[PDB]
Amino acid sequence: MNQLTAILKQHTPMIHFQHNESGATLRASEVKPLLDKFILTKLGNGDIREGRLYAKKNNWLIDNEKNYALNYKLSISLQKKSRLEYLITSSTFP
RNA sequence: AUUAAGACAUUCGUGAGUGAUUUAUUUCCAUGAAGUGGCGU
Repeated sequence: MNQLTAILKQHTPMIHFQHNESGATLRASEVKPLLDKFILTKLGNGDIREGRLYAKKNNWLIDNEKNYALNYKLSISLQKKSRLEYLITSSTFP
């Protein structure tokens, strides 16, 4: 397999700084670095150094020398562009 | 007066004709617009 497709459900409203665009959704520049660390941690059974050695062994690293990055491409897109906008404050008001 | 005297190795003649500094090469790789509440006990 070359492509992985997943459908995400939202439980809490994300605080997004680029809400102006109608296609504003979860940013992959945030997901990918955390997912890379999560997978390397899981590959090494809770240790990121063993997990990097595992990824280094099976040629899964973009660079074998200095980064945790894994060689995959991540894209997050909206299917239906209808969204709910929330005002989140720490003060009650009518 | 003597196998002697006279006689430009010279005339004409394009280093010229054909020819792509071109072919191959991702300005790309890594990166959280995030962190924290405080006081009125």
